[PDB]
Amino acid sequence: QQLEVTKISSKVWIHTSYKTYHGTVVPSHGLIVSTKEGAVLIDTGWGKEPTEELLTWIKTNLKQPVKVCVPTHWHDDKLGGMEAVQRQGVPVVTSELTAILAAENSKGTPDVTFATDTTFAIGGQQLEVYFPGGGHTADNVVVYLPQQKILFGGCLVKDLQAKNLGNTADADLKSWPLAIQRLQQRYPKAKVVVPSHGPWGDQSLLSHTLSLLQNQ
Amino acid sequence: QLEVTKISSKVWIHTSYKTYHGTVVPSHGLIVSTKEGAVLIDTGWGKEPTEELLTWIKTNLKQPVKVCVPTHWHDDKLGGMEAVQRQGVPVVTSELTAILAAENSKGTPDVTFATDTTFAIGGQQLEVYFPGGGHTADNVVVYLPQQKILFGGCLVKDLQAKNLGNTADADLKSWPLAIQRLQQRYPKAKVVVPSHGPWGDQSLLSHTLSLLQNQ
Ligand code: NA
Ligand code: NA
Ligand SMILES: [Zn+2]
Ligand SMILES: [Zn+2]
Ligand SMILES: [Zn+2]
Ligand SMILES: [Zn+2]
Ligand SMILES: [Zn+2]
Ligand SMILES: [Zn+2]
Ligand SMILES: [Zn+2]
Ligand SMILES: [Zn+2]
Ligand SMILES: [Zn+2]
Ligand SMILES: [Zn+2]
Ligand SMILES: [Zn+2]
Ligand SMILES: [Zn+2]
Ligand SMILES: [Zn+2]
Ligand SMILES: [Zn+2]
Ligand SMILES: [Zn+2]
Ligand SMILES: [Zn+2]
Repeated sequence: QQLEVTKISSKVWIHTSYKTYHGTVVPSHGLIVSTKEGAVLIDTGWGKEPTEELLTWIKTNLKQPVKVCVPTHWHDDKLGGMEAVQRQGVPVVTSELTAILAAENSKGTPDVTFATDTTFAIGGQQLEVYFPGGGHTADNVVVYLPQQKILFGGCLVKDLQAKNLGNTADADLKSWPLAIQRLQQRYPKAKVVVPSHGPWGDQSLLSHTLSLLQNQ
Repeated sequence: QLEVTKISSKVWIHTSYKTYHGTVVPSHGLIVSTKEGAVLIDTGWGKEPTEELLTWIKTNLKQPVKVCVPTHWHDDKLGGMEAVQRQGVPVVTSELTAILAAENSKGTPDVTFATDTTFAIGGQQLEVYFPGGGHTADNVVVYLPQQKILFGGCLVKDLQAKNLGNTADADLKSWPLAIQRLQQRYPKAKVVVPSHGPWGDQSLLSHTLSLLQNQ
């Protein structure tokens, strides 16, 4: 039903892509971060058409170029707009294994890969990318803004109104619980936790995901 | 067309909708669940949204509403008082909100308070505080000190608000001072919930100030 963007901090937005699946509409959340030197994209739209809207939005309202885009794993909902991003000269950057799994599933090829947990800064804004272990996918990573204390958990974290874990096909049900606990131990002062497919909240989203993982 | 979303393990935001001046406007309140019942911050935006709200609480929280607390006298935060009261729920407000309610054909609250109050129900602590006139002369906020969640109602604007919105009953000269009182009473608030837009961090307070140096 399109693409929606909402502001949560003075320099942080959440972009939301929609797709109707069977019964009901499913959102997909990413982040936009504005810096003094360009915008950072955490996740593409849920495919090409949401991603073209997202780019058009960034150009109209932030009136700055996207310096980089960082998918959080290989699935279409977090990376299916990569081709759209790369066609505008924006570098897409992923973990090494996200690049591997994309190649094995005929997704595009990132422009750069990283094999290490990385902290970097653009335009006064610092970002951390971190691998807590397999959960939703073997390669899912999170992104932390330590200044705004905002943790983006992608499909690794579920929202407080999710009643189960959804699809478990590529899922790593055995590792997911320890990945959550890694997040709880590494970001003890996170203020906002952003899931992919529901509303965001406080650090209750980690304990709720842990709870879903002890009741299956 | 009521909607309820959870933001913390014991905190929901209830949202009614209306079109106002060609745009869709949400109105958010809180539901707080406690070991001894539910606390309601704001009613629905009128009778039908509030009975939806009441039914929601009974179906999913399956506990009675112990008290309801409107944050000022306008319909979006108080227009469902009768429906709450027909179910025996106590409505309690500041003394000045009761005066303005009587002055504008809203109902009569069951209890009024003239003091900033900290109280607890079922393990849950709540703070009600009057920072001064802003959106209306009587607006108060609600703070959950354990979750560090501040409900600012219509005193705070969301980060995509381009102006102050409804200013009819507003007190534009005091409003800046109330925002600064909030900034200094809740320096470590994690979430700030406005009435008529998405919630965020304490950026929402500095943003509301900005709308107030540039009107
Ligand atoms: Na990997
Ligand atoms: Na939310
Ligand atoms: Zn830059
Ligand atoms: Zn720029
Ligand atoms: Zn996925
Ligand atoms: Zn292309
Ligand atoms: Zn990079
Ligand atoms: Zn990386
Ligand atoms: Zn940061
Ligand atoms: Zn997903
Ligand atoms: Zn989710
Ligand atoms: Zn497995
Ligand atoms: Zn009002
Ligand atoms: Zn009114
Ligand atoms: Zn009071
Ligand atoms: Zn007034
Ligand atoms: Zn209002
Ligand atoms: Zn939030």
